[PDB]
Amino acid sequence: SYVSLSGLSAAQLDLNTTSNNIANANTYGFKESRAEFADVYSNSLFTNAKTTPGGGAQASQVAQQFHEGSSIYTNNPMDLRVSGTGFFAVAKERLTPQQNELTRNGAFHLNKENYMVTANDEFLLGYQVDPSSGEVSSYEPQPINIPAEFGTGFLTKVDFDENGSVMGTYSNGENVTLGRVALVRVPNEQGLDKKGGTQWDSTQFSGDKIWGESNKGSFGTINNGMLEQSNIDMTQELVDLISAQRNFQANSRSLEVHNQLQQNILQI
Amino acid sequence: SYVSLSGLSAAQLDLNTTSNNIANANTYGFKESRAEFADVYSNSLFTNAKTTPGGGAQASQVAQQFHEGSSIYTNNPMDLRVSGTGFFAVAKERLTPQQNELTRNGAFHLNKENYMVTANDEFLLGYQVDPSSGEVSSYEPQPINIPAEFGTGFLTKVDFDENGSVMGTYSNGENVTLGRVALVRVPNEQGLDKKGGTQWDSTQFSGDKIWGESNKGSFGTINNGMLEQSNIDMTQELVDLISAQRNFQANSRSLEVHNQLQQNILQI
Amino acid sequence: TQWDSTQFSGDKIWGESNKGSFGTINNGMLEQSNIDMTQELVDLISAQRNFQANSRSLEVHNQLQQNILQI
Amino acid sequence: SYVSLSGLSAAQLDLNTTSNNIANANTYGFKESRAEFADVYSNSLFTNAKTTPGGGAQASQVAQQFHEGSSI
Amino acid sequence: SYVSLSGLSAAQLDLNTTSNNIANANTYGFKESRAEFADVYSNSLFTNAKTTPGGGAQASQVAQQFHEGSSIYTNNPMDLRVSGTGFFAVAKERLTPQQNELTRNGAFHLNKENYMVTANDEFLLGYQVDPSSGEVSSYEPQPINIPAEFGTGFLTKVDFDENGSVMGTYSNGENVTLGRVALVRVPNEQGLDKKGGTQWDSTQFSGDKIWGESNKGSFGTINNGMLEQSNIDMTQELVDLISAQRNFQANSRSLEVHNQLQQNILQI
Amino acid sequence: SVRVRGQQDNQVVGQLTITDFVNPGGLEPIGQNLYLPTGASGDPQEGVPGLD
Repeated sequence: SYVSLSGLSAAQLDLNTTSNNIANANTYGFKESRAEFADVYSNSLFTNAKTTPGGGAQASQVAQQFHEGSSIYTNNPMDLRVSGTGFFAVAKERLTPQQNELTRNGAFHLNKENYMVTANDEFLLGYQVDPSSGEVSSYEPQPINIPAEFGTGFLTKVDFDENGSVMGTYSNGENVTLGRVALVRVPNEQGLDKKGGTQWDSTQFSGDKIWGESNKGSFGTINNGMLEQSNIDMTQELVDLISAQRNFQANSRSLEVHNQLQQNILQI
Repeated sequence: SYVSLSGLSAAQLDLNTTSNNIANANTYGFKESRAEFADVYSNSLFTNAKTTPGGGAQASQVAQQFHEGSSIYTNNPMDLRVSGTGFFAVAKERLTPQQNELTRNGAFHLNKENYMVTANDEFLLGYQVDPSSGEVSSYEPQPINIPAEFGTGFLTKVDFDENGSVMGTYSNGENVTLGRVALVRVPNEQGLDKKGGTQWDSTQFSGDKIWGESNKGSFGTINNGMLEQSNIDMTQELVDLISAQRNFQANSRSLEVHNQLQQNILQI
Repeated sequence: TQWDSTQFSGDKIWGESNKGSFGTINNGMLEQSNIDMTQELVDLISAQRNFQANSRSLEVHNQLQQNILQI
Repeated sequence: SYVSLSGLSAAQLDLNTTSNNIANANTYGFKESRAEFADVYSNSLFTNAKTTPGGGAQASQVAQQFHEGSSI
Repeated sequence: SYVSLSGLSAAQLDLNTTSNNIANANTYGFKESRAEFADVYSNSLFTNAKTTPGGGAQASQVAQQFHEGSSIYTNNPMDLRVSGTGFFAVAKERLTPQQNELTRNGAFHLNKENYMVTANDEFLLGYQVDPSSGEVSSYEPQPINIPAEFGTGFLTKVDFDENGSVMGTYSNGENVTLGRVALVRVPNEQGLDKKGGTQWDSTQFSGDKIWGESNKGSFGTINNGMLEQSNIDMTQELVDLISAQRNFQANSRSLEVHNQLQQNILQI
Repeated sequence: SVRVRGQQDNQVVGQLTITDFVNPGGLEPIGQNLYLPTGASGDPQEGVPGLD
C-alpha cells in the first residue's frame, strides 16, 4: 500500500504543479514549473537482491523552466521587457540596494519621488552614468530617479534605448541621460529560490549574481512598451492534466486491490 | 483545489476589469484599467524547498492606464479638453475650493449664478487675474465666474485661448480677462484613487497636487469646443474578453479534475 | 502640423531662401497634403484583408483550445 | 494567440495611419505617415531554436514621409 | 497517448508557423517559414522488429524559404530594394563595422551626422571609393556618409545607380561618387540564425559572408525608390490554417480514444 | 557546443559519452533512476554516441 500511496502522491503533486501553471496564465513574468520524479530502491544486507520490487515513485524536484515568454504590446514607455537572458534588479528599501531581488515583469512607474518602482512599491536598480560621460562610471547599482525638473526644464517624455539608458527630455530642449537599468544574470537560473510576486533571490545552487548592462556580454536586450506574459502553453497543461488523472486513477486502483487482499485474509 | 480557485478568481477579475472598460466606452474622460497579477509561493521552515508546487495566482494592482484619449468635436465654447498632461480642478462646494477633485471631462456650462460648473453642479476652479494685469496674481484657486454685466455691457460670447484664460466680450466692446482655468498635475497618476463620475482625488502614493497654468512647464494645453472620449480600444477589449474566458475555462477544468480525484478515493 | 527640433533630428540650421541647400519662397501659393488619395484607398483595402486573416488565425487557435477542453 | 494578436495590432496600426492620412487630405503643410513593421525572434539559453516559430510582428516606427506636396 | 501527443505538438507548431507568417504579411523584407516533420521509430534488441507501432511525429526543422518577395513602389530615393540575391550590411555601432547583420528591408534615411541608417538607427555598410577612381579601392566595409557640404557645395539630390553607388550633386554642380552600398551573400541562406527585426547573422551552418558589389558576379541589383514586402501568399497560408486545424482535431480524437480505453479496464 | 556573442562558429565545450551493456537487465537499480553494473550486467563499454 505504501508503493501505491507514493504513486498517488506523485500524481497529486503533478496535478498541483499543472494547476499552479494554469492559474498563472495571465501573471506577467511567470516561469512555468515541471514536476520531476525519481525511483525508490531500498535493499539491505539481509534482503534478497535478485527480487527487488520498487519502493514507489519519489518526487525528484519541481523545476522552474525558464524559457522566454511571449510579449504583449502596451505602448507604455514605463512597461519594460527583457528580450533574451537576464533579470531586473529590484530593491525593497531605497536606502539599501544590496537587499535586492530578481524579477522578469516590467510593470514600472514613478512614485511621488519620481523613482522608477514596481507594482509592489519596490525600487528598480540601475547604473549611475554621468550626463556627459558614456558607459557606466560606478558599477554599484542604485535606484533610478527621473527628476521632474533638471536644469530649468520640466520632464516631458521618457524613453529607453536598446542599451537600457533612461533618457529624459525637458522643456528647455536638453536631453540628459539619467542612467541605465542594471541587468542581472545567474549561471543557474533554475537554482533560484522563489519568493512571492514572481520574484527570485540568489541562492547557493544558483551561483552568484552577474551584474551587467543590457545587450552586452551574455545579457539580452531591454524593450520598453512591452511586457512578458506567462511562458506556459494552455494546450500542454490541459493534456498533462489529463495524463496525471489517468495515472492517479491507476495508482488508486492498485491501492484498492491491496486492501481487498487484506480483507480476504481477515475472513479465513 | 485552492490553486485552481485562485486561477478562477484571477480570470474573473480580468473579466470584470475588461467589462468595466467596455461599459464605459462612451463616458467622457474615462481612463481604462488593467488588472495585474502576481504569483503566490509561500514557504515555511518545515516545508521542503524542492517539492512544493505554488499557491496559485494573486491579484496585484488594478491600474488605471492614463494614456491620452481621442477627442470629439462639438463646436461648443463651454466644452473643454486638456491636450497633454493635466487635470481640471473641480470643487463640490463653491465656498470651499480646497476640497476639490481632479477630473478629465470638460462638459461645462453656466448655472443660475453664471459659474462654470460640471454636469454634477460642481464648480470649476481657476486662477484670479486682474483685468489689466498679465499672469496669475494670486495662485489660490477660486471658482470661475462670468458676470452677466461688466463695466454697462452684457455678456455676448466666451472664448478660451491656449493659455486657458476665459475672455468674455460685452456689448460696450470691452474685452476683459475674467480668469484662467486651473490645471492640476501629480507625479504619480497611477496612485490616484477613483471617486464617482470619472473623478480622482490626490493620495499619499500619488504625490501632492501641482497647481500651474496650461501650456506652461510640463502642463498641456486647453482646447475649447472639444471633449475626450474613453481611451479604450474596442478591438483590444473584445480580444481580452476572449482570452479571459479560456483562462477561466481551463481553471475550472483544473478544479473539475481535483474533485474527481477526491471522488475516486471516496469509493475504495 | 508643426515640428520641433529633437536629439535625433539634429540642430536647427538657420539660413536664407534660395541660398545653399535651402529652397525658394513663393508668395500666393499654399502647400496641400503630400498624400495620394488612390494610394491611401488601396492601402485601406490591403489593411482590411490583413486584419481579417489575422483574426482568422486568432479564431483557429481559440477553436483548438476548446477542442481539448472537451475531452 | 499572441502571435495572431501581434498581426491584428500591426494591421490595425496600419489602418489608423492610413485613416490619419485621409483625414488630413485638405490640411495645409501636412506630411503623410507610413507605418513600418519588424519581426520578433526571442530565444534564450535553454530554448532549442532549431524548431521554434516567430513571435509575430512588431512596429519599427510610424514614419513622416517628407516629399513635397502639391501647391494651390 | 505519447504518439497521440506527438501529433498534437507537431500540428500546433504548424499552427504557430502559419500564424507567424500571416502576422508578418506587411513587414518589409520578411521571409516566410515552413514547418518540416520527420518520423520517430526506435527498436531495441529485445523488442519485436515486426509487430511494433512507431513513435509519432518529430519536428525536423522550421525552414526559412528565401524566395524573392514582391516589390512596392514608394518614389523615395532612400528606400532601397535588392532585386535578386544579396543582403544589406547593417552595423549596430558606427565605430566598429565588423559587428554587422544582414537585412532585406531598405527603409533607410540620414541621421544628424548624415550617415545612411536604418529605422533602428543602425548604420548601413558600404564600400569606400575615391571620387575620381572607379571600382572599389579598399574592400573593408564602412558606414556610408553623405556629407551636407562638399567642396563648397550643399547636398541637393541623392540617387543610386544599378551598381549601388551613392552619387550626390551639390550647388556648385559637382557630381561626386560617395561610395557604393556593400552587398553580402552566404552560400547557405538556410543556415542563417534569425535575429529580431527581420535581420540575420552568419552562423557555422551558413558558411562565411561573401562581400561584393551589386550587379557583380552572383549578386543582384540595387533599386532605389522600392521596397520588398513579405514573400508570403495569403491564399496558401489561409488554406494551411484549415489543414493544420483538421490535423490537430484528428490527433485529439486519437488522444481521446486512448484515455477512454484506460477508463474501460478501470471499471472491471 | 555553445555560441558566444560577437563570434561566429560553435565553440566546443565538451564531449558527452554514453555507456552500453550487453545485458541491461542485470544492472542493480539504486534509486534516483541510477544503475550500478553487476556481474550479470557485464563489463561497461564506452564510446561516442551514435557510433559503435
